[PDB]
Amino acid sequence: ALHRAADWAKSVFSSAALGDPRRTARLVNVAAQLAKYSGKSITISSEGSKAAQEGAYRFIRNPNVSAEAIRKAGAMQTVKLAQEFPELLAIEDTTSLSYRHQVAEELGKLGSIQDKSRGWWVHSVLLLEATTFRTVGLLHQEWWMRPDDPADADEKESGKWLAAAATSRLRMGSMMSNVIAVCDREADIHAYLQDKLAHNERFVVRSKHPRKDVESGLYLYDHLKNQPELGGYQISIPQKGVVDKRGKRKNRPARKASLSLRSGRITLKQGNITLNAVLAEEINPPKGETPLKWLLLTSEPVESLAQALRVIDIYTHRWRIEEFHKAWKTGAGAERQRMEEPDNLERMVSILSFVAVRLLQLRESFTPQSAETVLTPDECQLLGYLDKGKRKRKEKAGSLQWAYMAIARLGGFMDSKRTGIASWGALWEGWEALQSKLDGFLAAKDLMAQGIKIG
Amino acid sequence: ALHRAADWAKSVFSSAALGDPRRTARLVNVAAQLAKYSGKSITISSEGSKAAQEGAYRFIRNPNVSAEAIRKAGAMQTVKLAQEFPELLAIEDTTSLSYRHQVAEELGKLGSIQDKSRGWWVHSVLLLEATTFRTVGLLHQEWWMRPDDPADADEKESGKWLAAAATSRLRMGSMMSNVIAVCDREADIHAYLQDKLAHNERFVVRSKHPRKDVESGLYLYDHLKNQPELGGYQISIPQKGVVDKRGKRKNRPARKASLSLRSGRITLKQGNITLNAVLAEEINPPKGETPLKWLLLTSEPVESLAQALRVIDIYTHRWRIEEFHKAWKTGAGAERQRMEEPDNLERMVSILSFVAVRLLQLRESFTPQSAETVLTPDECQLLGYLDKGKRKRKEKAGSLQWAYMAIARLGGFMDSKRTGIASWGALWEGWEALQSKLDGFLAAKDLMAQGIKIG
DNA sequence: GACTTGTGTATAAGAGTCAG
DNA sequence: CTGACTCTTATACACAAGTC
DNA sequence: GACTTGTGTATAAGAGTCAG
DNA sequence: CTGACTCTTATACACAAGTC
Ligand SMILES: [Mg+2]
Ligand SMILES: [Mg+2]
Ligand SMILES: [Mn+2]
Ligand SMILES: [Mn+2]
Repeated sequence: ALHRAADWAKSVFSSAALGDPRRTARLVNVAAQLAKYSGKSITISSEGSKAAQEGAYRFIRNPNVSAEAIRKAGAMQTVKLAQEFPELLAIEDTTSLSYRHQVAEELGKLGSIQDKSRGWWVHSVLLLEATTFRTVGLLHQEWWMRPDDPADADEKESGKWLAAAATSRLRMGSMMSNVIAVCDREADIHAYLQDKLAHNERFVVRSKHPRKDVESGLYLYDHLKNQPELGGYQISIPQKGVVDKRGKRKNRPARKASLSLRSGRITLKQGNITLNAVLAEEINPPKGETPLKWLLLTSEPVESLAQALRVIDIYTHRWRIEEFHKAWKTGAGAERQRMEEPDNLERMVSILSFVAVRLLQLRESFTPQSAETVLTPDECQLLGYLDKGKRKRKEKAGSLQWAYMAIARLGGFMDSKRTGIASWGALWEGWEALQSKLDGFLAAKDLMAQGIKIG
Repeated sequence: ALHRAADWAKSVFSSAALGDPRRTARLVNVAAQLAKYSGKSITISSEGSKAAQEGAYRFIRNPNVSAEAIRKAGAMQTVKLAQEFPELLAIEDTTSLSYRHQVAEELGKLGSIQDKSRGWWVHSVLLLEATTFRTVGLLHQEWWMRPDDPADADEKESGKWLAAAATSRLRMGSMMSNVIAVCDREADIHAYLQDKLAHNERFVVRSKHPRKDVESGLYLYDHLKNQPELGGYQISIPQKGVVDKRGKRKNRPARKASLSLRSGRITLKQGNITLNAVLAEEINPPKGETPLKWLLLTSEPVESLAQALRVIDIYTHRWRIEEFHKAWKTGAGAERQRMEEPDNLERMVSILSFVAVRLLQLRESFTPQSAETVLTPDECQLLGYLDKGKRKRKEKAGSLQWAYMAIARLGGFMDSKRTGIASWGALWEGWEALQSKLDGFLAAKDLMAQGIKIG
């Protein structure tokens, strides 16, 4: 009702095994305040409390605080929630956290050896429920700093995927069985496939490298090309401006893409490992843009067309992780931090990752009931007042649908492409507004409740 | 009361000679909404009105709209206000407006010929009342695009200073007499001095180039060095982190600087032009940092120590223009714009310059009475509620002083250096907050005024 | 039980940014 | 160009709250 | 007076950003 | 890497409001 950020924070970080209750408690607080003011400074998040501000700073630079522990705590929570769903998607990818202030020096390599920007590489596992594909939470994160000299690396970077699974398993436990891992072409690694199968784990992986199907003695593509057409499907590709490494700008006009779909069993040369596969390829593609084509490898069934489309769907949700990445930087301000020591920075940013998720969830919580499912009478009331005269017939006077647009519109949303879809950032903006105005709504209340003249 | 941004905009742009009342009217509106949401997008400034949004866009890309005219309009206003003061300072400097999106191509050179960032050079005159040094307004702006090939320039860039004066004069008219021009070492131009004197205009200019004093046959410095010590003064130099062109970071610790002061009449070689001068030089400077030293040239009296300190003071206010520059970019979002054509962009940014000023004024309006001088009972009321328990004894319960900190604190302000001074951006943030919450304060009012249950 | 550790409150300053 | 701040880190006191 | 021009409302899309 | 949007610019209708 009155205290979400706070509730949220407790939910997520209540189990932090910090080595002192005080810590865990601070954590929740910090988390809370940060969340409340997603994207803003510790300072601003402190609402003027010096005590808070000092608490927060102290926390992140607290040498007894383990970021791992922090991350683990929030993850645990993910597991917990996961308990409620029968099929889960475990998205997995790597991103970077880049800094160029003094501390960057103490950080890892990201580009060239003389590159001023440095920091961490973080491989994450983001969980979704496979039914409506909503975001459940972070399940894992492996942060690391890349040595300037590759010979200085103890383990190949490529073992992350494997590192991830193991942690997943450990963490999910018996629930692993309901988890499907989704990864981009970079995970096209034999050892990887192999390891998953070994464990009887499920997955969807995009194919990067040509491989042979022992059975047919052909390359996956070629073999799949020969399979019968299960059907196909179509996608709307949206307009956009594009840029290249050289900075050449061009228009990528919208279009409708038609894809052929085929699937089959295959056996890879190496472990002589058998698995299913799917191939979606665009038909009569436009001479300009590049042909859409996905070849995926999975544990999942691919026989009929429904099955194979399920597969396509699953993978299509991989992008959610890219949204998470951006939600953590641009959104939560991961890269906007300027802590002066690697550990302080890491501790801070680790908390920000949970905020990133939340931001994502926020919209989901407004996506397809009556508004008061979600909102409170006063907010609901205010919202209504604020939205006075902007509602469209389409939106039931007072539904959850209404709510979302209303908040979106408070957010600045104007449906420029008329898709009716608002970015998570717009929604966050609207929510923020709503809660800000509410303050005054409730201020007044309190006054006139204690019998006081407004004017 | 209820509509400042709007009032403000009318004040400033009501005379725009746009060639159609509709235009001027749009202008005011646009201005208004932008101001209301200083720093934010047209879109967000549109509060959901499509009509507004479209009005705004249309305006800035309106080929019948003259930016000059826009700028002139707002300036006129400055003149008007200037009427109320006996001594004015006319700050003058050049800045750049830098873009790197497609349009940049159609823009001017700013750095190297292969530099992706391009745009305009803008030389401005910013007026202040010389009594409390508050900001009055923009008096002039000369925008221009620098050719890749210098031989392609019709007029030296250096004639700006002269271009400025002429426009000032024209504009100030008979009031020029009460105007003192303040400029950095770059205006150390003979023709410049000469032109001012020719007109009997007053000024304060920092000396860049060594020159001879005919009378003494010595260099200004040397001659001044020989003058008797009028006294001196001291300045508190604040701590700060510093960076160089190479990116080497260092700490510039705080310190108290002691300056010797001397003044005198001189006559420059060239027009055999006589004028006064002042020399402030730091005594027993710290081996590290560089010695503070200013040699200034003026029309003003410099004989006694009071007179010369007045001079120092005047020049010390030159920095206000640097604040204005930043208020226009970072603040108002000048460089955040992404109009796709030079004129659209210029029209937009021209309006933003007035917003920049306002931002500056905002704090001034809270600087050293009772709060309700400035605020309204409801805001005043809300503010109070919001500030409940943060006020310090120092601040009278309910004064203008109180108001400023209260708003500053809403702004995120925490007095990290305990100077008690809040940036203009913090204050803007607090004001924005206040007005945002007010909305809800007043929402509720309206409800319960029409007899309606809040909850 | 003996020995740290966090809080809230104060005071101070190094580090970083965007403006020169 | 004689800046003007915010964000980050730090320390002390008197007590509170934790750990081993 | 005859001939443009802005508004508000609709529909469409190119341009730009940060994430790959 | 099979994106997901926002900011900017554009056009039409039916009228309103301006200019020469
Ligand atoms: Mg360090
Ligand atoms: Mg162009
Ligand atoms: Mn300057
Ligand atoms: Mn990625």
